[PDB]
Order: sequence, then C-alpha cells, then structure tokens
Amino acid sequence: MERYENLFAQLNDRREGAFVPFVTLGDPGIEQSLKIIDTLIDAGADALELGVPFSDPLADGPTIQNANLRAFAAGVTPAQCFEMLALIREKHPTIPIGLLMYANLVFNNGIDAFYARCEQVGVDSVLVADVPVEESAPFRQAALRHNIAPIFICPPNADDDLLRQVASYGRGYTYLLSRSGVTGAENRGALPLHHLIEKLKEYHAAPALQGFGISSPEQVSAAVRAGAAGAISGSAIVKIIEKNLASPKQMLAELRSFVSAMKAASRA
Amino acid sequence: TTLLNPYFGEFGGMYVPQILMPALNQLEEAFVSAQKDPEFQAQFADLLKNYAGRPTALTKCQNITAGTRTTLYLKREDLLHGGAHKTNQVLGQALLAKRMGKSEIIAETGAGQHGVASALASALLGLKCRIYMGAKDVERQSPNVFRMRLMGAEVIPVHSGSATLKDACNEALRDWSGSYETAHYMLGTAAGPHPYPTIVREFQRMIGEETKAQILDKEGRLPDAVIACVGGGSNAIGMFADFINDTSVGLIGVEPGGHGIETGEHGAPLKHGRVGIYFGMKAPMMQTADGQIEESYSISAGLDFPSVGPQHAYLNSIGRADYVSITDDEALEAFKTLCRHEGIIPALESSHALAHALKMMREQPEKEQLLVVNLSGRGDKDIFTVHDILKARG
Ligand SMILES: O=P(O)(O)OCCNS(=O)(=O)c1ccc(OC(F)(F)F)cc1
Ligand SMILES: C=C(/N=C/c1c(COP(=O)(O)O)cnc(C)c1O)C(=O)O
Ligand code: NA
Repeated sequence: MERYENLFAQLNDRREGAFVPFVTLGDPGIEQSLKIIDTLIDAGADALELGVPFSDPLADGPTIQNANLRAFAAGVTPAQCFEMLALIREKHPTIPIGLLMYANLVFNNGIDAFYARCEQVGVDSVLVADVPVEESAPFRQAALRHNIAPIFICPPNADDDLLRQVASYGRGYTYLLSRSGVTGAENRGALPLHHLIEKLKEYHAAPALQGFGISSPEQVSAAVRAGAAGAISGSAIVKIIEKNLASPKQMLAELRSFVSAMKAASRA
Repeated sequence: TTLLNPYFGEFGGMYVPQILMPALNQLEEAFVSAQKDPEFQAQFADLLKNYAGRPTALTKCQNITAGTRTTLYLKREDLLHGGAHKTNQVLGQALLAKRMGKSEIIAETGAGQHGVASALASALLGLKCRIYMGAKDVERQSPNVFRMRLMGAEVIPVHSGSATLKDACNEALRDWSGSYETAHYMLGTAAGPHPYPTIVREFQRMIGEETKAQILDKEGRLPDAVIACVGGGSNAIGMFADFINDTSVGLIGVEPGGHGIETGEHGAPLKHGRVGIYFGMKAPMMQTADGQIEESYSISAGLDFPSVGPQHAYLNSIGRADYVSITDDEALEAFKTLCRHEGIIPALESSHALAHALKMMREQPEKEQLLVVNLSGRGDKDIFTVHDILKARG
C-alpha cells in the first residue's frame, strides 16, 4: 500500500508536520490499549508507532520498560498484539501504522513469517531497533517482499556513506534521532541538525520524523521549523498512562488533551 | 564494513542500535592497530607479568586422581591478581580505552570478578569506573561489592528482570548507548557485538598459550582434553584458542545445569536453547516459544546467563568443541573435593569444569587421559553461599 506516501503528500499540502505517538500495545491491558489508541487517533495522531512488548528492550528507558512490564502483567503476547493491530486497521483504513520491534521478536520463528504477519494485519512499516543497516539485508528483503517499509535510523552521529545507505534501503519514513541514549521524556534532545535533514533530502530519503525526548508542543513546532516532516513522542504519552492506571477515564481525557496540543503545534 | 570478520559461521554480528556502530568500528580499528603495535604488546605484557602475576602455575593434582589412569592438571587462574581470569582482558581493554582517549569505563558483573577486575584496572590506569550488578548477585557475591567500592568504582544494583548478570549486561549497554563519547564499555565476556568476542579471546589467549608450554614441559605432549566452564565464554575461549589447530586436543566446555536441565532452571543455552538475537549478537539463547528471553539460573552467579559467546556456538556446530552441563550438586561436590584433597578453594564457576573432569575420570577410571581444567577463579567469594547450603543440607 502507500499509506505513508499518502500521509506525507497530504500534510505537505496542508503545510503541516506529522505528530506520531508511540505506545506499547497491550499497556495496561488489551481493551484499555485499544481505547487509548482510538483516543490518540481521535485527538489527531497522523500516524502511529506501536511497540510489541519485549522481555529486554535495550533501546528503551524506564518509562517504556515499565510499559512493557505492564503488558506482560496483562498476559500480552506478540500474538495478541497482532490481534490488536488487525482490529486497529479495521477501524482506521488509511492511518500509517509502524511497529517498533526488537530483533529477536522478528527473528524468533522466522523473519519471513514475521513480515507476512505484518502484511496480513495491515501494518505499513517495521523499525527493528537493534538491527543496524550493516545487518539489515534479510530484514529489508522480507519487509519489501511483504509490502512492508523497513525503517532505518539516522543518528546525529551519521556519516555520508550511512546517509546514502539509509536513503537507498529505507522506505516510508526516515528516523531522525534527537540524541544518543535510550527513549525517555526527561532527557531532552537537540534541535534537528539541519545538516542531516538537508543531506537526507538531497539523497531523496523518505521524509524524516524526529524522535527521542520529545514531550512538549514547543519541541514539535521546533522539529517542523527545522525541516523535519514530523515528530514522535513515546515516554511523554506513556507517563500519562502510568499515572492514571486507577483512573482509565481520566487517563483517556488526559491523553486526548495532550495529543491534541502536540498535534496543534505541528501546524505550520 | 569491518576490518575483521564479525561472524563465526552463522553466529555473532553487530546487532546494536545504529547509534553504536561508530563506537564498535572505532574499537575494532583501535584493537587491530594495537595488535600490531610492539609498544602496546610490551605494555600489556608488563602489566600481566608484574602487576597481575602471570604466568600462572599449572598444578598437578596429587590426590584426587589416585587409583585411576587420569592425570589432572589445574591451570591456576585463581592465583591471578583479583582472584580470577577476568583480570587478563580488563588490563588489555583498559589500555585500549587509553589509546582511544577515553576517560571513563562502564562494566557489567555477575560473580563480581569482572567488576573487581574493571575497578582495579581503572584505579591503576587513571580511569573513572562504574559497574552494573544484579541485585541478587549484590547479595550472593557480596565480598566483591565491597572490594569494588574500596577501589573507587561506583557499583549500581540492577533490580530489573532476574536481577542477575543478564540484567547487568542490559543496563551497561543502555548506559553506553548514551555515554560512548567519553566512556569505553569494558564488556567482561566473549559475547556481545563484534568486536568484543574477538578482543576478549585475544586478550585471554595467554591462558591456553601458557598451558601448552607448561604441559609440554611437564609431560612432553599435549593434553587429551582441556576443560573449562562456560558462561559467556571468556575463560573457556582463553584456554581453547591456542589449541584449536591442535586437532588431537579435545575442547570441552561446561555450562551450568542448575537444578537440572529438565527443570528449565539452568544456564545452558548452547545445548538447551535456540538461536536468537540479543545483547548485540546472534547466538543460542534461552527463550520462550514466543522469543522472549528466558531467565537463566545457576548456583554460581558468574554462569547465570541465558546466552553464550558466538565462537563457542560455532566451535560446537562444526564439532571442534564439545559442550556438556554440570548441576549445582555436581559443582558443590567438586568444590568440596578440591578443598579437602588439594587444599585449593575453587570458584563455584570453575567447580563446574572440575566436576566434569571428575566425571570423566570416575566413569572410565582405567581410561588413560591427560586432562587440564581451567581453574578460572578462587572461591573466597563463594564460601558464605556454600556454607549456607551445606548447613541447610545437614
Ligand atoms: O519519546 P521517547 O523519548 O520515549 O522516544 C520514543 C521512541 N519510540 S520509537 O518507537 O520511535 C523508537 C525508535 C527507535 C528506537 O531505537 C532505535 F533508535 F535504536 F531504533 C527505540 C524506539
Ligand atoms: C560473571 C562474572 N564472572 C564469571 C566467571 C566465569 C564465567 O564467565 P566466562 O564464561 O566469561 O569465563 C568463570 N569463572 C569465574 C571465576 C567467573 O568469575 C563476573 O565476574 O562478572
Ligand atoms: Na552458557
């Protein structure tokens, strides 16, 4: 399908950036998670990044580690995440859906079968966080065979040859890291270096979404001002879940209010 | 692109976030340079000899093989400064850190011998050091925690997951991924992303080199087999490496069987896991049907790890090395036997290797065999654990 391409062309016309929340599927249970996700979309999410719970999430900080642990405490498996993704797609036919995966969950019982499953449920992209471009051949091949975009990462660390590989191998969107470290809202990243955004554009890479440490509307506006196509916020959204576990109604209300404020700031 | 092969057959690789690839490439380049630099080699050899106390003895057992056709030697890594083989490759990696201009060290530890090693090397060589340790291991290996702090290292308890070595490794890598500009990650086993399995092997290979010279001197022939415990794989690959091309020499690696393989409470992924991708490498690991990483178990903290280094997975695959397991109770008997009959108190990790050699002898007592066990560490750290068991045992 062409969901990312369609989204970006539409935002471009509207003079808008994308606002993309992340949550962990199944946090804090299957039913409430589905409600959170519909809430995120109703509140103006342009795309989704959705994490599958993983036992040892080495690119994640404590907030998202505890989101993983909540889902496991609800008994959430990858199979149940796939059930959720199918239901989410059925409700929302055009929103681009990206997964945040760790390699072992993709490799577990077959790389090909993993991407085939993503295609079946209507996922658009997969970002495997611990597979660098150097190791990515079997992943990108399987992704493309099943009409899934493989997402690659552009660090602030990025040299030229990496820029070119990322532009060639990646599809859908290019990920722009805000900073080194792991996910977390209490570690604020830097302004998107306008060097990389320029070079990415030069090499006709998929449009960039900046991620890590984005937790405020001011940071979303800033990413767009910097030439990025959009911004991803995970820990900030997850902390609203964490704090409202005994108040699932207030949880949703707060999610709605925050997402709306973040999306409003993406309008240029 | 890399200078050296990151894989051993199908195992190994560099499965880290893209952010970390420059750090790995820089480390590999520094290591390749250092390996060909006579000054680096002289500095490393000087520290090993005059600070760490190499070469270590090879001790013939006087008493435990009586009445059999086994001749058993113990490679005395328990006599190395710090009390275990971990000291060797820390001194090399600390010198690499310096060559690269890094001023801080990160390390993980289970038994606390790598943490002790990292802190002592950091004190000697003027580096600021921080050590991750699972909260469970903080407790069962507590002599080591005190040691680390006295040497000016920060020791950080990890409460996540099993609160053991795998959890310490996770936090160490989380940390490095934010701190690599100024910190070298001093990984303490022959596992993790390339180039660590290779560097750790090369910085431990004097174990086997010495063993070979010593056994030729004393016996006039190579061993029938060399036997080493396997957690992540450093002491074992250090003993094995110089013998790999000596096809007559058996290479036997011993994983922890814990309460027994059938219980699922063990640390023997090479033989009783399946291939996965975790901690920057493709390797056998203990995992759920769905590919969540399983928590391991061993009486010994150093072996309590649900993966294994990729070179061991490769040597097993081609049949060059054989891997077996030993249970907590087998390891405890070997511990007691060595204390009582040779006056050496072995680490509970090393006791697994000894227990397998004792089985090789006892099962076939008229088989002529010349064996070396890598006595990877001393068991001072374990005396409270063994006491508490042997008491509650009656
Ligand atoms: O807002 P924060 O700080 O919580 O960050 C949320 C990020 N969520 S995500 O799925 O895009 C994401 C993307 C990449 C990650 O690792 C990698 F960069 F190495 F690939 C981890 C998470
Ligand atoms: C986990 C640790 N020690 C492991 C260890 C091991 C197992 O690790 P290797 O497989 O890397 O040798 C063997 N022998 C001794 C004395 C050990 O202390 C550590 O010190 O952090
Ligand atoms: Na092992």
